[PDB]
Amino acid sequence: ATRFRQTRRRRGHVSMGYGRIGKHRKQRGGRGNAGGQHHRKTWFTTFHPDYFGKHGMRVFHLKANKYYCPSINVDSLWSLVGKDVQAQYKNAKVGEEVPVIDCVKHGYFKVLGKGFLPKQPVIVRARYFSEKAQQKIKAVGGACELTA
Amino acid sequence: RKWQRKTPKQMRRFAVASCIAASAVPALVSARGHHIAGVPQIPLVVNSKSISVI
Amino acid sequence: MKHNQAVSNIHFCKDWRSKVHTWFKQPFRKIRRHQTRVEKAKAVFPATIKSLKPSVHCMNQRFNYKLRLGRGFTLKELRAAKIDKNLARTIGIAVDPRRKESSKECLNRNAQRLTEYMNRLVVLPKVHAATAKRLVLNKKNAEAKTKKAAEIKKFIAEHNKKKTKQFNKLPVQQKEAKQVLDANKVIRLTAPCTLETKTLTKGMKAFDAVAHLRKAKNVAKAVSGIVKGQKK
Amino acid sequence: GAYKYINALNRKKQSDVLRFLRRIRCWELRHLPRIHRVARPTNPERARRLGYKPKSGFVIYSVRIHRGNRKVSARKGIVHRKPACQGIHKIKRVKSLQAIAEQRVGKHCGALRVLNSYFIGQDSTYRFFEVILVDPFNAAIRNDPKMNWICADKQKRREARGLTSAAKKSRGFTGKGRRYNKIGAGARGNLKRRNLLQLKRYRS
Amino acid sequence: MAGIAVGLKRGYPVHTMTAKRHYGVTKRKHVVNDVIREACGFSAYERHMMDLLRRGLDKKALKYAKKHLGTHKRGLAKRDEIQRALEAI
RNA sequence: AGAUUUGAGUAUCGUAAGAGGACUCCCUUAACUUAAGCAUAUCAAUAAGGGAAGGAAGAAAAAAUAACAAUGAUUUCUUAAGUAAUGGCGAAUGAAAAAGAAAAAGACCAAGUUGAUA
RNA sequence: UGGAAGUAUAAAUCGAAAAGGUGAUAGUAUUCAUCAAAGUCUAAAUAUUACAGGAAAACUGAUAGCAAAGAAGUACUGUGAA
RNA sequence: AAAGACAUUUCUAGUUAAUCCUUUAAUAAUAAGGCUU
Repeated sequence: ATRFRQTRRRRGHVSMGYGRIGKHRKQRGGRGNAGGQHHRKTWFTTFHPDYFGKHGMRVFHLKANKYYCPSINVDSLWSLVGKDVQAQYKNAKVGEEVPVIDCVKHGYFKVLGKGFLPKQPVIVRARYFSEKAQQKIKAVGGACELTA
Repeated sequence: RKWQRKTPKQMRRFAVASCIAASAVPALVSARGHHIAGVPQIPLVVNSKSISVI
Repeated sequence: MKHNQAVSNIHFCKDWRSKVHTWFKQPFRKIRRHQTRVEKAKAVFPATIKSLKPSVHCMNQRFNYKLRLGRGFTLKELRAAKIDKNLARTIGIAVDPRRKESSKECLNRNAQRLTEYMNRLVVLPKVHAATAKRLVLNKKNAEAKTKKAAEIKKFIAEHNKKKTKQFNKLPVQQKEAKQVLDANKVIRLTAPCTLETKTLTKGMKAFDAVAHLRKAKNVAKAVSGIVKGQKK
Repeated sequence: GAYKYINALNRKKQSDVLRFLRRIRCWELRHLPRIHRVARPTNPERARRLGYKPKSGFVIYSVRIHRGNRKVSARKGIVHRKPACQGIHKIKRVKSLQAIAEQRVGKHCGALRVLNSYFIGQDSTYRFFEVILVDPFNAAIRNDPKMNWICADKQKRREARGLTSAAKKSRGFTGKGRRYNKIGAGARGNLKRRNLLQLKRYRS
Repeated sequence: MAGIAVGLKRGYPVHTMTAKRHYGVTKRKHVVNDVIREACGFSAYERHMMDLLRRGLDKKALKYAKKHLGTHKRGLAKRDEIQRALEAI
């Protein structure tokens, strides 16, 4: 909407809100990120202090698929199967059927342990497990299963 | 130039629902400039057997 | 630049105005392709099938739990399904001798796909006239096949209570033709998945998943020390 | 057969026999015109491999080219350029001499189609190639199914568009994979596709 | 239940199945090699390499071969081939 | 004398040339400009010059990816991604596999073999 | 070239094979995996501001829209390119 | 020594070997690259 721009409220004002002393000239210190080490150094220090330099080792061809590992906390495990299934097997124990939460089927590979688990046995199947994730699962009466 | 615009689907469905609802209010329909003073019901529905012969 | 902003990285310093591609032909590609699809649906009528494709696993561990349509069945999958590789290309089956047999599970999964397709397949005679040899030979062996099918019915009756054909017969018969556009939409890649339930035992309860992960990791990093020690 | 020995024998180019024969041929080609026709290939085994057949419509033309490198064509070696583009010597041609020789023969015989070419010999000055040419309007060429692709309109002056083996190598078509990421289906066509700024009808 | 995603014994439990075909020559290819070698002889660098090998400088012969053939494996095979020619005489 | 090889003149039947070049495949070492100067860099397969094509062209059937529960000619689109990387490591430049789709199709020469050989 | 102890091309010299190439940190060794170069063709999906024939338009409406709504690349200028 | 479906991990002491991270199929000795100063 060009009728709501500031250009429609500065018609009649000579300089269009750019000043009479310091005009609206072509450049205001260079083009792009020019002068990052000479006259815009105070801007780069203030707002991007680690812009200039090197840090870390180069990876000549990065295989970003190897670092792909979605994670789910223990507190979010039961939401994969829903609260209806969770309440159905609320009084399960050793010996009878216990729901299996296949994280890989839902796109989660590693199970991290954060937050609390409802006090029901559960079988958690995933590729990797955190240390506290296995402790919290076992303390609730469940089991940890490996995949792939 | 950008000729066509985007709108989220659920916002379009929200707007359509609020437009079907407003068509069942005779005060809003008449205020839009429609002559509905003689219709029986403003949610006017006709039999499907009558439409089949038209 | 003034105040707090990101460092701008815009690659417009070249001539982008001659590099601009506009999609004003998008609404008409849909019409052009759909119309060409319909004319493709005729001419080759029935079965404008996009060829039966195998069930293959997506590459890399990021995707390997998913199945997707490959390109062409391997020669072993056709041999296992008892299909001639020369006839396969003419009855709407994709063939790919470039693909190597990856696993037994792949061989069995994609041999079952061909078996299901061959049962759902109806091949019309090469000559429409009723005096064609295949229609003639169908009547000729119809008497003999009745006794041939007698023991096969009881073959699957007592046991279920290498002599295996090199090639199965093509299903050739005269029928009212119904056109399905794609056979990959009839034969699913995988069955729908429901909630899995398992019996909780003390054996699974005591399993230490983290310890096995660390041991597998530590054993992998310990092969370096073995080689250095052996050379010492 | 007999051509399995000739192929094996042709790999011993430093042998006394092949050096002697190449010495006699190179002397002869120094006095004959630059582009001239030869009755039969002087390396028949290599010609057969590249597509030559002893049938009517297949001809062999010998081309002599000046090997080495030439200066940048600037008057008195003077260029009004920045020091980055101020070099005169040591700048090499992108196109090989074989591709350049094929294009000189093709322009000389514009009514024929350049099939392929191979290496005959060289001395301190010249390099000698032999170019296989096909007549697209011969009855024999047109009536066979395995060669009448050369009778297509798009095959006119093949080597000038970069379709022969020697001209295609200079285009970068010497392999496949990540080594040739910029020569996918044409280096210039690939570059344009990567530069396209796709502006959809509905964009955010 | 599935294996393990870490270690040498890594992967889902399946029955993985390809043959390693060898691209080689036949017995007749030795006849063609000797016929051509008889007719053509030895190159200038092969004759120089032979002189070093008859003097016992087998390391210098390899360094000479590597200089002309450009690969350590290629130079080693050429050194073996020239030696086999010397013992024939 | 005769048998070949190579090279010519003539006759007959044909072929190339020029126009056009928006899109297509290439050759050639521009500079203005940006870097708040400037010399590498950038502008930039960009301008101009030159060659060759068709209704499309180019490419196309692995001396290819990958390290997987593995894929499978080429092209084009989406995503990867302004990412890995390059760079007075400054200004700036900058992909590809995997994954999702449109469309799909594989065939020959050479070499080898058969020679009362055609 | 993004390709970084060399991604691709070319030139000078050199130059393989009882095959071998690649796994982008140079080197050598042993395994592993995957391909098998140095000849050719190949429809379809793709591009198009030449030109020709059509249809549209939140476009311009005679200083606007093409330079040109009339005998417009015309009248007129220049030795010529223009 | 204690838990483990018709294998394998844990704790304890003795030993021997390797040990700041990377060069992306696995290792090795050179080489190079990272981190702190």
